Amino acid sequence: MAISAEELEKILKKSFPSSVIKITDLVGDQDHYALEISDAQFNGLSLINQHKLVKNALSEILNKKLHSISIKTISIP
Repeated sequence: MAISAEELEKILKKSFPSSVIKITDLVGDQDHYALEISDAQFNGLSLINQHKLVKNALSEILNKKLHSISIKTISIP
């Protein structure tokens, strides 16, 4: 609950450990965290699959609570 943004990556590591997780502030006012994942596993997937995967990687282990945030997809680091 309200866990640090630096821990948000620890969760994405469950399925994407090598992946590069980074958070960025867009408004710096409300609970709006800009997630940035980079790896060679999100190649070929769709904007829906990439956005869903990140949610599934935490929907199985339930590492972090269920919230809504921006999830940017990056390939070929």
